[PDB]
Amino acid sequence: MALVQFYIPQEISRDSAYTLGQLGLVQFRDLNSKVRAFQRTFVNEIRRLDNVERQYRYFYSLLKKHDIKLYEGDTDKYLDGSGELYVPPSGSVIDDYVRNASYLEERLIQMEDATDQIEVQKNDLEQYRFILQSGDEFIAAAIGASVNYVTGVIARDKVATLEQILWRVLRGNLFFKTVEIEQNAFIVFSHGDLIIKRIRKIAESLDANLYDVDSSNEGRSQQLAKVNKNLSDLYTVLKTTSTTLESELYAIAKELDSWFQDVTREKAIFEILNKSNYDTNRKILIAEGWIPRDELATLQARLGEMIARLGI
Amino acid sequence: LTPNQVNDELNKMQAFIRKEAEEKAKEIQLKADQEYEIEKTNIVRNETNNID
Amino acid sequence: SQKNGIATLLQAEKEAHEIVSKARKYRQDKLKQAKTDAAKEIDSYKIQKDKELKEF
Amino acid sequence: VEKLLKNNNLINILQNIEQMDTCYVCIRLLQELAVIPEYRDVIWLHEKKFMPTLFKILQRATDSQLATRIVATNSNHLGIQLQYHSLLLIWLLTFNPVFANELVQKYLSDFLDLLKLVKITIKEKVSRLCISIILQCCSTRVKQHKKVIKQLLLLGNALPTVQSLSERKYSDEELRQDISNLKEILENEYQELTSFDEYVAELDSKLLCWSPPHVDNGFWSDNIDEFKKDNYKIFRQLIELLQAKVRNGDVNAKQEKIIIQVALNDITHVVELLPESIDVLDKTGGKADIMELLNHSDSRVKYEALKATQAIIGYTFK
Repeated sequence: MALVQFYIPQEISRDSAYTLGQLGLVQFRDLNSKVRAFQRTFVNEIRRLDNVERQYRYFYSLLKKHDIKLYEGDTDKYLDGSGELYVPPSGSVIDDYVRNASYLEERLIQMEDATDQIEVQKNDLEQYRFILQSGDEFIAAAIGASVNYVTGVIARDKVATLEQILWRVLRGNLFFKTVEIEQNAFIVFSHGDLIIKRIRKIAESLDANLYDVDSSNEGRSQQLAKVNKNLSDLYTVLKTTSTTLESELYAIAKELDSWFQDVTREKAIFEILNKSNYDTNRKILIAEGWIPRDELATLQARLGEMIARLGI
Repeated sequence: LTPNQVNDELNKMQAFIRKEAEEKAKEIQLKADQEYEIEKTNIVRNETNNID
Repeated sequence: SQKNGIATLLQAEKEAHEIVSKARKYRQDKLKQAKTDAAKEIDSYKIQKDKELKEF
Repeated sequence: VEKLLKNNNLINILQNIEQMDTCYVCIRLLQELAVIPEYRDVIWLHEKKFMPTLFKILQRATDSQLATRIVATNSNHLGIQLQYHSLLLIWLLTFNPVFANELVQKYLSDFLDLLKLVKITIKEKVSRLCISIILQCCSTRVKQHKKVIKQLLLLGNALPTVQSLSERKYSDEELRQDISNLKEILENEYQELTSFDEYVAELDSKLLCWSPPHVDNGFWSDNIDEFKKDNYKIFRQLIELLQAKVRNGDVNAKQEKIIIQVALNDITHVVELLPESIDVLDKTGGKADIMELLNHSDSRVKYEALKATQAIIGYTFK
């Protein structure tokens, strides 16, 4: 049958024993935190407890990102339908369960950072596509650096008004101001090539994206052809990421839950054993008993008010 | 449970305790035989080369 | 026989420790012997060399 | 002893796994003999007769659960002894330097199994033995000790598995010692190879594999500078190799699959560090290759490929 483990103080030893008794538990022997090697204090268990809290953390990290809600379910027994299936009758193999969860956390962090890097780059280039298009076409000089244009997006035509007054007072009428309503507002100021920095200060201070060229893909002539090919690479690269995100969501949502319930039982196993010194001077008794295999289920369901179990 | 049953549990437990301690002590002294020979081999080789 | 048995088990773990320690002392000694019997092993090979000089 | 090993009736009696009683005693008879030095040499001669069976006993343990009290090779008192005795027999031949080099090289596939036992067991009789034997073979005194570690580590992925095992530890001092000692030795030997020798050596052989110091951020930062003499000739060699293997001989073909995932990783690290490497990808045509891997079958191909493209993209347009 399965070896079973109990812990208490010696105050309710008798009241616990009686109740243990009634569930067909056999060969109940009271022991101490020393005699069985597993149930002996080690620094090793203080680390092991930490490895389980790192798994717990990981579950939260993963659950947030996938957009799959918080899981509570809280089993450690085989009586329950999901408790039996998602928590194995055999004891813990700590090295393994950590090793499954560690890798996935790592692969997940790399993916997520990359997804974020792709998403901002794509949304900006698709936006400045149109802008550069307008400003170049408005030509035969703005495929070079002969005339200066300042393309830019602004989200208030009101603040643009304020900039026209400023520009005019201190920088004269060297601006030609054109505007189109976009999906933002496309503003354009057009200027000399030796006052370039002076207009920029003003633009910066009221917050606009007035740059002389708003994309860095430039390197084919005209600029817009490179920008369009880069944006074809961007668009599919986010998609591919999503496909990867999905594959990982299908494999591990159920698994996540099954680890979560496992871990509950492992936090319990280290406390039982006495995981550290605090635990020792709080629960001086650790007891031994044998529970038949079918019965093993109703036993871990039982949790007294101080008693927690591990079965093998 | 009762005095026959707790003593039957005792007999089993010390049987495992004692056995495990015997195996653990056996592996330490078995490695001891070996470590004596490898170390003796190395020390002897270095010196025989100086002598030679 | 409950608290007579607990006493036997606390003792058994102490004994388990001691059995292991006895082997742990033996291991350390066997290492010291390796150096001494290797030192004795070299003054028997130095006369094996001297033998074949005198023979020559 | 030498004669009995060669003779059929006795060796057959060890071979039987259909009667536990004969096999248990037999492994211990031999093992009691291996303890005595002279006998190891004779025993080693007959090695390819009992040795796969001793691994088979551990293999059955791995593949079966550890909650059975019915006499077997599991959790059961018999089981704990049975693995122990097979493991002591191995541990005994591995103490000879010569025998240890040979063992890793012949039994290589079986040798890795030892990592599996250390893990699945709760029992310190088994765990200690497994780690000790591996230590014995990686030792300085073993002939061509650099090779045995290199092959275990690179192919068999010894270093990640050891790291993970380090967390689990139980009683008996020599056990904690053996893990700590192993961790250290594996880490040191791989690392001490030059970063430039390592990359170049893979590049020529047309066999590329991951290992932890290989993918290290430091290794890459020193190595960027080295590649330049032709507008990053090493990097370019890598791009050309990757380009060839996708087209020729396909992708998601076993051999071809290894080189790819490694290459896409290796270029990602370079690409990120310095943005002058962006030009060599566009020039060669290798940029086009990366895009096709995105939709190519397997998690690793698309994964590695997505990470490779996203890096190139970032420097194209920030």
